[PDB]
Amino acid sequence: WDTHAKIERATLGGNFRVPIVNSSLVMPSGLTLDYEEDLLYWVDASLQRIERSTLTGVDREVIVNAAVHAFGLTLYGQYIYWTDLYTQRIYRANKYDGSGQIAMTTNLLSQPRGINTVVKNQKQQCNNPCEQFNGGCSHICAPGPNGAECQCPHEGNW
Amino acid sequence: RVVFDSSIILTETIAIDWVGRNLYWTDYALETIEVSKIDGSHRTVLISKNLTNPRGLALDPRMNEHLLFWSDWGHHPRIERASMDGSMRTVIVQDKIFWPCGLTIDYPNRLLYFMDSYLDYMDFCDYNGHHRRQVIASDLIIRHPYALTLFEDSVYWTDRATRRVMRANKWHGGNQSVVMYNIQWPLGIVAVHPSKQPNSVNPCAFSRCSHLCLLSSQGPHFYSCVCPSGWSLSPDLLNCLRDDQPFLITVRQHIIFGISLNPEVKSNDAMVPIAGIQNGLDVEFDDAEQYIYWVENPGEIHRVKTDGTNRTVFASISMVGPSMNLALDWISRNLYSTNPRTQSIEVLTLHGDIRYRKTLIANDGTALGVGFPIGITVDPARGKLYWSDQGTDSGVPAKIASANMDGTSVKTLFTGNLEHLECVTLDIEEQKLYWAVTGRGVIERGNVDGTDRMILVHQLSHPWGIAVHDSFLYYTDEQYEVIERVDKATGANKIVLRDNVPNLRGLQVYHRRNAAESSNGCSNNMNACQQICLPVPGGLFSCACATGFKLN
Amino acid sequence: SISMVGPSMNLALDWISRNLYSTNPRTQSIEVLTLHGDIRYRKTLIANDGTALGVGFPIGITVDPARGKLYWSDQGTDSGVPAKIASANMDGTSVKTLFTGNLEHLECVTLDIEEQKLYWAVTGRGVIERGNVDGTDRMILVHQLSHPWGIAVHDSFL
Amino acid sequence: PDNRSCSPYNSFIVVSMLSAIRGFSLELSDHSETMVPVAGQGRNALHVDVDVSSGFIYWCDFSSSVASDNAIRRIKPDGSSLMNIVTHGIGENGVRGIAVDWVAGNLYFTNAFVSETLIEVLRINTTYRRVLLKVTVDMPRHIVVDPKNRYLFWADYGQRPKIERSFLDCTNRTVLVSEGIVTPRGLAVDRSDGYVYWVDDSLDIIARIRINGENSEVIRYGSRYPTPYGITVFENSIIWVDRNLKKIFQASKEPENTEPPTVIRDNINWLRDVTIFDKQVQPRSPAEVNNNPCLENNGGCSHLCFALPGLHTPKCDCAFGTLQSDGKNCAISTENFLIFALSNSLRSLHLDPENHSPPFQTINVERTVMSLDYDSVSDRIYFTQNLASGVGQI
Ligand SMILES: *[C@@H]1O[C@H](CO)[C@@H](O[C@@H]2O[C@H](CO)[C@@H](O[C@@H]3O[C@H](CO)[C@@H](O)[C@H](O)[C@@H]3O)[C@H](O)[C@H]2NC(C)=O)[C@H](O)[C@H]1NC(C)=O
Ligand SMILES: *[C@@H]1O[C@H](CO)[C@@H](O)[C@H](O)[C@H]1NC(C)=O
Ligand SMILES: *[C@@H]1O[C@H](CO)[C@@H](O)[C@H](O)[C@H]1NC(C)=O
Ligand SMILES: *[C@@H]1O[C@H](CO)[C@@H](O)[C@H](O)[C@H]1NC(C)=O
Ligand SMILES: *[C@@H]1O[C@H](CO)[C@@H](O)[C@H](O)[C@H]1NC(C)=O
Repeated sequence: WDTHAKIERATLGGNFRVPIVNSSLVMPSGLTLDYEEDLLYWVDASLQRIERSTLTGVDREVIVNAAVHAFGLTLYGQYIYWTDLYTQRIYRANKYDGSGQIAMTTNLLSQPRGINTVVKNQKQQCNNPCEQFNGGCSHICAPGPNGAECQCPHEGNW
Repeated sequence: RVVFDSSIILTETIAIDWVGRNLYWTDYALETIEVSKIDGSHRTVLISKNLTNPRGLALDPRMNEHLLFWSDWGHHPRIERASMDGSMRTVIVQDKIFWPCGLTIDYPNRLLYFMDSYLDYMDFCDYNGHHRRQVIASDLIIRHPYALTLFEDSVYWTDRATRRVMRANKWHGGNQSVVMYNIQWPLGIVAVHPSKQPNSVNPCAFSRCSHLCLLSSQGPHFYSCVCPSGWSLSPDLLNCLRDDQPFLITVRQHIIFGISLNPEVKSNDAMVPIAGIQNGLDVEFDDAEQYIYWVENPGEIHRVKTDGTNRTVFASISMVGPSMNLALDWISRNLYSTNPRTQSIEVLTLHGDIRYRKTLIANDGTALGVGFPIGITVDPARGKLYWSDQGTDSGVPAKIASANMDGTSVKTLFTGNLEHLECVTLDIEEQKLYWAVTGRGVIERGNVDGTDRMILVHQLSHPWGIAVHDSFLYYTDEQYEVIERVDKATGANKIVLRDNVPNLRGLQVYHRRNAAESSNGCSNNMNACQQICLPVPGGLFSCACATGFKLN
Repeated sequence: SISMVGPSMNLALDWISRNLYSTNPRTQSIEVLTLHGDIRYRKTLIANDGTALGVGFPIGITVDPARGKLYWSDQGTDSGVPAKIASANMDGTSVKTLFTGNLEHLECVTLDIEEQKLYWAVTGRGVIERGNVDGTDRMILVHQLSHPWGIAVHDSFL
Repeated sequence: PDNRSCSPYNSFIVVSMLSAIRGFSLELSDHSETMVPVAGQGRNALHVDVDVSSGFIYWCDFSSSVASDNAIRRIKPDGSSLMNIVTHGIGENGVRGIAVDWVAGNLYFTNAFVSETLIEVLRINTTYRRVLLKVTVDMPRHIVVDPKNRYLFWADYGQRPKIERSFLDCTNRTVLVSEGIVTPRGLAVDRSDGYVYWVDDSLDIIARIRINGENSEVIRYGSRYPTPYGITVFENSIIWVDRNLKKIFQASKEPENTEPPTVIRDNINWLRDVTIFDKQVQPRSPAEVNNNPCLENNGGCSHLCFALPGLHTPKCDCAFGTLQSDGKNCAISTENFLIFALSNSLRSLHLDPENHSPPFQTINVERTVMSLDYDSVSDRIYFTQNLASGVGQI
């Protein structure tokens, strides 16, 4: 949320802190990831728009153009769900384009802050390299890309 | 410059018939679609029935269509089409409509575009409504659209909620754009371009219509003549002759209407209805000049002709002073008024240019004065003035008193059982007085000599206005919200002229003054008095002088 | 208090049966309250039942505990109840209109038990009239008054 | 009858004029107040319904200015036990109708928002509360319940006004009256004869219609009856309040009668609604209610019991979660759903818009929470409750 807001991406161990998107972003919020399609979705309250992008950030499409203080966001199935601070309700739209912008709930009494999906069903399962003897780590282990990535306590110098 | 001198209010939309050189508009206050020439010569209610909240208008004056469209967002919202003469009224679209705020026409394609401010869509359909397509739907771009515009392949609509005019494609709404960002109230929008108005042959250019010519979908002439309010079309169908039948001048709060005395006609267009008034209480009419006098706050009297022309402030409190109720002497050209602040009865001279007003009867402390006059009526021929007073606790009792029209020889005709006494009217033909007692909820009757007091009508909640014409007694009850007619002899045959009319008030029948009995002392001796002439019983005229001056 | 007993405007106390008769301004009705005992019981005796024998706007109320008669003055209402000096039994039954007419701005009414006569003040006429408890012998006792408010009769004096 | 003893009133009409709720005896010669009037600050009683068996009088308060005044309350006739039944979730337009199912102990009310209306049901003396219906085009405002016939009638005076009949769970919606009705301000059900009376102040008409459509006849009409605002049917008479006339009339309920109405009270201002408080109009014997399954133990349902016509078994619903295979117990939904964090609570929403029952009951949390993450393994939802501006907490 600092000046020139960036979508900073790295591994679970933070190996390569590369900002995916840094232009045309004021107050990013509600980051969501299209696991099935490998896409990055987010909203910006100041921009009042919902945009999607590739994991690298080459592509950038504004899924939803009209919104009122859209703050939260989540994705599931072929639909994308977000919350508005102004109207105080949860909407829904098609993740591909956003054609079916309807209201999922009435005018909630307070402002809905964050919306998430409870995947009771199988989530993004992936064999954990950290399972085997903490992934060859004497300390904390973070399963990043291409094998485990060991982590160390921040309190001590390691 | 302003097209209409009269204050036509709540004109939600305006549509211009360039082919016919006519102006169409919808009056929300009157809930009617009114049409007039572009200058404003003859304004006429085109559609009145089955119309509650007409917002959004459209015209297709091209020779092959001559059609009219409007959208109503009241009870059972719909979009209707009728020929520009007012005939052939059909409801083209009545489904999936909640608040049809906007409406426009694409003349080349023959598609009419409309929007809903509640369902938040922008659809278009053919003239018959058979083929319907959605341009923008289930989109947060449209939140509270009001007006629409269509230049070429671009649709521009104004949203009151977002305070920004927006543009997109007129077939799929993809190229969304923001023409303007911050508008306090965008409301209507019009695309000014000659292509928007296709030129066509005007049949009305060579018509023989006397007052108004309007394009009609019906052939072979494809036009029809229209009559202004209060006029009747001759069978020749090209000349309109003025109607002369009397009608009830029903006065309500914020509006005054003209209701035809025939109960069959349910159209409130016996005259051009006055609008924009504040707390209208009573009304008087000048038959000879076709004027209508009414009093609105603060204590000020306005006049307008029966055709909605020359609406001015006849007399102000600055020059004339406050006035509440009126009673016009059509013979001697004197307007008798009741002063609320001073609690007195006055007279104002209509004749001449200078307005002279004097106080005739004032509260002198005796029981024969005026305590709190509510209704006043006059008989110019006999030179008698009759008024109703609610009385005061100072000693003046609630009474129906009488006096000569010069303020002399007062007497108490009737008294007792006059609680909450309302306005009193006089039947000149029978010399009987009709007054409404709210406290008893009755309409009583008595002679002008204080004899033969009878209860004409029973079981009323809050009767307000009384008018007697021919053999019928017309009265209005505020709580019942009804205008009812009974026989003035016995009050038996009750007929409901209007019902569910909120904020009813007093009324007077707009009858033709008896030309035979049209002479008194002042009429026979005009210019005898320097400032004010007042008729007195016996054909004798008594000169009086205005406030601040004394008779020599 | 209004919390337990409810609103009351004018009073008339029965010193024999320990009952306090009141006039309710909000409900436009005549009530009675039990002074005797610890618990306060109040009931509405006469209410505006739509007939001309109800209570429209009672201003003054007086009681005669010995004869079991209740006399009150009502300014009436535009609904149909006329300005009257009515009478009833002290249980709220057998109402009747003793006097009517010329009672504009009718003020409080007092009862002279010794002579069984009613004294009331009519502000509108500016007089203090007198009549019997049986609706007979109505006479004007005092003339030329501006706004007479209270009336009390003791011994031979008014 | 002994002329010495005192007993509480058992049969009277409760009028609901906006300032205060007062009761009157049906006997015209009796002028006593049949209940302790309910008045006070912020009293705006739109409608009143009564539960005779439990001896309670419900009403819906509405106040545009103050949100805390909008509530559904109840009190006994002696004015002793006052408790706010419903205070949270009330829309911007407030509760616009109350129907009390004395047989099943379910309170139906029409929550009204700016642009939508919810026909909710609450099981009395519990916390279960379910939104039976969520509608936008229609505007159900006043609602009345007929447990004996297992029907639920409401009135709509919005665009396309109508009177609708539905099952006790609002499923089989049918339009009883769609024409000749403009502003059905007030609705009542004749329990004995299976008629649905209503008053329309816009058309100045008092009419009735049998529950299964069919006969539709006008009881009263004309220039009189300018604004009937609320009606109730007792024995062979209808009691209705007229706002303009300030009177509580009473007339024979059967049509074609011409006798003038009897006036119970006069000069009362701001009349809104009237209902009858009598044991006759709310029978509870099993034979009287056509063997309503929800009569006993809430029909065995854990959350909510609804008696549908024909189905002798008590259909059970869930205020939250889903109904299990047993048909009488509710557990957490096993399908994927949304979780969203409101300022003071964490809630859940099904993916299907039609299903309104939350996957799990709302959990109230600290002053402010700004994110949600759920760990199925441990069946817990992480949330960053920001207790104060500076006091953050996971
Ligand atoms: C919700 O809880 C309230 C309070 O407990 C219940 O009110 C109670 O209802 C019962 C049954 O109607 C009442 O019993 C009755 O008492 C009267 C005398 O007061 C008696 O004549 C009857 O035969 C019967 O025994 C009880 O008094 C009443 N108590 C209060 C405080 O009102 C209400 O019924 C409960 N409702 C539900 C949905 O469970
Ligand atoms: C993490 O914390 C747990 C509990 O204190 C401890 O058993 C464990 O060794 C720590 N480190 C790792 C690598 O899990
Ligand atoms: C208005 O509606 C009534 C009732 O449907 C109908 O009889 C009448 O013909 C309609 N008039 C117009 C002008 O549509
Ligand atoms: C307008 O919309 C069309 C159809 O979606 C699209 O092909 C075109 O690129 C858009 N152009 C603009 C200016 O957005
Ligand atoms: C539901 O309503 C329809 C009429 O709309 C009716 O035919 C049907 O029988 C009802 N439900 C039942 C009881 O099957």
